[PDB]
Amino acid sequence: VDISTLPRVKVDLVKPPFVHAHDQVAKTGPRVVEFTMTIEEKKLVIDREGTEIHAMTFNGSVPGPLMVVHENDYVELRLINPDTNTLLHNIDFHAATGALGGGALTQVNPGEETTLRFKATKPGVFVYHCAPEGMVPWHVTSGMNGAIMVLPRDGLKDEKGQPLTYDKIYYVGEQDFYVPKDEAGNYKKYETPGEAYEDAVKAMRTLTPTHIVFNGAVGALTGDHALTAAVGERVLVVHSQANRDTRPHLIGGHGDYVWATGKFRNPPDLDQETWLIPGGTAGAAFYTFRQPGVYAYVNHNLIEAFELGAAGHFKVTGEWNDDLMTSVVKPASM
Amino acid sequence: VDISTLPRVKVDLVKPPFVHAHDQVAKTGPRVVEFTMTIEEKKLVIDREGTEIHAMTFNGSVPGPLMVVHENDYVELRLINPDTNTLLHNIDFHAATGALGGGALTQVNPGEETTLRFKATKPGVFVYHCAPEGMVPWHVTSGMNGAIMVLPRDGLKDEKGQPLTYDKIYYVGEQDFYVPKDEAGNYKKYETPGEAYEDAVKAMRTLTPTHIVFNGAVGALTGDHALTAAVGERVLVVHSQANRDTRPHLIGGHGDYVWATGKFRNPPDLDQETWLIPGGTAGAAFYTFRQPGVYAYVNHNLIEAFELGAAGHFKVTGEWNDDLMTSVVKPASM
Amino acid sequence: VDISTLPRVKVDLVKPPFVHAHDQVAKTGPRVVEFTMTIEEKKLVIDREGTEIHAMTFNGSVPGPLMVVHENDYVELRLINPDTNTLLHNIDFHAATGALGGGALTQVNPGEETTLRFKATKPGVFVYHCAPEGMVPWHVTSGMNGAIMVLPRDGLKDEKGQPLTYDKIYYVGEQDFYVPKDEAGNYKKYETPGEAYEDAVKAMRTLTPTHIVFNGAVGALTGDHALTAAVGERVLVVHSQANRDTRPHLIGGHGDYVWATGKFRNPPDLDQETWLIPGGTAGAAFYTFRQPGVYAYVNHNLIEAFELGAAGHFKVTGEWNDDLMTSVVKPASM
Ligand SMILES: [Cu+2]
Ligand SMILES: [Cu+2]
Ligand SMILES: [Cu+2]
Ligand SMILES: [Cu+2]
Ligand SMILES: [Cu+2]
Ligand SMILES: [Cu+2]
Repeated sequence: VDISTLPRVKVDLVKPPFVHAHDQVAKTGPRVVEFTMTIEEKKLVIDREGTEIHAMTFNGSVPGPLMVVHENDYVELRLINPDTNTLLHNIDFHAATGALGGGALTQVNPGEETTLRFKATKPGVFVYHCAPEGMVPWHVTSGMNGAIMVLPRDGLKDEKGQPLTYDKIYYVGEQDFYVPKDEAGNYKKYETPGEAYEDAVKAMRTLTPTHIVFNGAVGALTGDHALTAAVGERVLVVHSQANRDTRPHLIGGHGDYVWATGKFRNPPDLDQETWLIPGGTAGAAFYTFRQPGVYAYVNHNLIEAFELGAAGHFKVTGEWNDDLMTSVVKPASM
Repeated sequence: VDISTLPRVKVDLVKPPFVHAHDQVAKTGPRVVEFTMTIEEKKLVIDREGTEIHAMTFNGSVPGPLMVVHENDYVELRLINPDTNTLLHNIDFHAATGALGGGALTQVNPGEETTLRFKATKPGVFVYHCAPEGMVPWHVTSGMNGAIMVLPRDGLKDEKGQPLTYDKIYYVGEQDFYVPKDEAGNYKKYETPGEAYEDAVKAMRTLTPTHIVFNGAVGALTGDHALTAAVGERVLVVHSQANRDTRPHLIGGHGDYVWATGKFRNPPDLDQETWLIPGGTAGAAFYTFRQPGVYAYVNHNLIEAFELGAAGHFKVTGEWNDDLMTSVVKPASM
Repeated sequence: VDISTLPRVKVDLVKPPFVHAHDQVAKTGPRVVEFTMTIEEKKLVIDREGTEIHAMTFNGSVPGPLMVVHENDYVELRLINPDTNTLLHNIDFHAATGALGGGALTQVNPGEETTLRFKATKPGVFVYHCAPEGMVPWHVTSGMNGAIMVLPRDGLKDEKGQPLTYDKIYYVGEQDFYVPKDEAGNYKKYETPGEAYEDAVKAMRTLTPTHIVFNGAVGALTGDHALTAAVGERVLVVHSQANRDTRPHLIGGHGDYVWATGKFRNPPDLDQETWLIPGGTAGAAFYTFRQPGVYAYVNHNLIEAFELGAAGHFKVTGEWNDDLMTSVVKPASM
């Protein structure tokens, strides 16, 4: 059909791990969904030690925000590169078909903008990331990636084809950083993004991240920023990793229904303890909480989680179920 | 129902790779299954060179023993930390719901014990491991992990929903160790577990294991301890990795039915050469032997297998099938 | 039945990424398919810098050629080790049952040959590789691996059991190399394969490839050797990795139907952005091109792709579809 005849809806994006307001089941016919993202290069402190990198962001955050549309909507993205930035950027949507995901059509120097439209023909959660020719892993591993969820028009379904409706959704972007080191192993600092390049490449080529974080920093999803839920609530956790494999796990829970590689035409895997999200992929896990208290949500390479940063928390409110679990004899000396 | 009205059965655990006696199809209604594990910190020699680490074990073995119950049984574990040990330990069951898998309820100092009960609500093979707050990867990568199998009450089923019955079951626990090195690359020794900590963390943070072994040591599942079978026997191999991805493969065989991420409500993948078990997961492969002789069972990163230790053997007895394979012309010079 | 009564067909293999002529749906009954491979040890230049390794090849190429048969055909391979070579070699087919995949029956010194027959009882794409006892990862990571496709006799099927017919097929073999370094980090050279051994083992034991390439070298599948297709063509890309995990991704496309672990009795995963092929496995992705232009086909660890070599291109001819994607506002300063 003629795209100009479709409804347009403008979305203002929100900061991860929260997600902009949407409807699981499409209440309108196909639409052009308009999004705007402003690229921001900024200093970010990524650990408790104060280590500070030059981050390359969509909309100021690592990860970039979660976009949400329905299958066969059109995504229309205005991408702005303000003149306060120093580098060339673009955007590649794994949800899109053609022109390197959009990257070939969206190359913006500082002081430029562009508008891309694509049809979201396949349902699922998908990575998007910057990918400037010759510079691709540097931008992605500087934080310049996020995700897009393309919901089926009739919402999510279980392995039997019956509805799965979430009460809450969170987006966990997992970021591998490669902070270059001096000779004894200390992390380095730079005034601008551009004198860092060869040593960034050298650091990346070790294939050994120095930091692996959720929402841009060690401990970002803890304390006053812990994820929350109530006993009995159905929660969808979308998880992306644009460059490197991860293996999410909810400590004390499960993934009741998981699309590990993120594509909703496939039946979900049931009852997962842990699931492999390959680098370059978004996945999604659905869980109904059954117990209150603190949960850790981790990459279950536990070194990556508890030493390098890939760990967050849920604080869950509600009633304790002694049938599911109980201390029979509390720790004591006999 | 009232748990006190259920039958109780006590199980004495056996050493991996063997598995305690059980029934595939449940011959009773739901039960409380009582298990006892005694934590043992001990020196273990892990390679042919004589490299010796301070291992942290459940029941004296790396991995800890395989527990077997049925879906909707209750697992009641008495966990004992004798005063001959030096560290704080606990236990986290990926099969369980709530309180960090049990870890929040089972913190035992040396000289203490505790009893935990949980309902095994989801069928599958699952990791369990120690997880003391602040110290988690150190304990797991010191060997303090095992697995639990929660069988469906009506046993295993194929991709069509028909019964799959095994004749033999083995449990292969795969362990990544991170032995710290001096400056030239030699492995270090320690008198106690506790002066090793910072260098253990430094060694872990390389994300490069020094050793990756089955059943606690290089070559443990070979020679007089090779796994065995007969042509025509149906064998289930449960394989866990509590911290790091693996990719099991039976050299000269297949996984006829594989639950790579271990959860029996999902149909198995058929005819696998190799399967990815993500770190933090147990998986299970079912194979009917069709040829006699030696098989290697490996992590098919062949460096991890043949250089770092992740390789064992089967010795299979029976008749050779020349229809399946034959040497037409034996190696010779013409 | 009596094998001597079956038809025999001789196949002359072709160089990857091309595939020898075959039929998707079997036009004959089961056959003995005769293949001949000549081992060649040779110097190969693997990067733009001129780094040169002693490669160990089947039929002169890295990867070795793709063999194609149908389920329940017999593969009869004449393996020749000319006296111009220096090492012992053999072959292990993950498609085969017994004798370590054939490796136990095919050990050929220089100046020897052998003929192996096996029944291809399981449909799928499978790795084959050399595996001489005591030396296995050295040979595999020197390039001595390829793949075999065992088609169902009635061809490929979708998730609903309907036919999937490809117009073109390519075989992408992905190779992790571990070039040893001097003390500052320079790559080394050797006159013969055999003085390299301990340092090859040391380099492998880092688990950090120095190079990860498609078709044997950085940029091999680009320029005049880019893969090609037309808009509307159905393409099967078979991808193997004999030693190490990979995560293929078609930049600007998808895997419409993917057998990530390569076994055709399983329904394919639909609409994949990226898929995990575990080390020791072959996988296959089916895609119908919908847009023209350049695509990159990568391992989506983008460091592995764009820094270490795991990237190739498609050049696709045809009409552009502005409904699927369009630049609304080309990059400009306002
Ligand atoms: Cu960028
Ligand atoms: Cu990408
Ligand atoms: Cu412990
Ligand atoms: Cu865990
Ligand atoms: Cu060889
Ligand atoms: Cu193999």
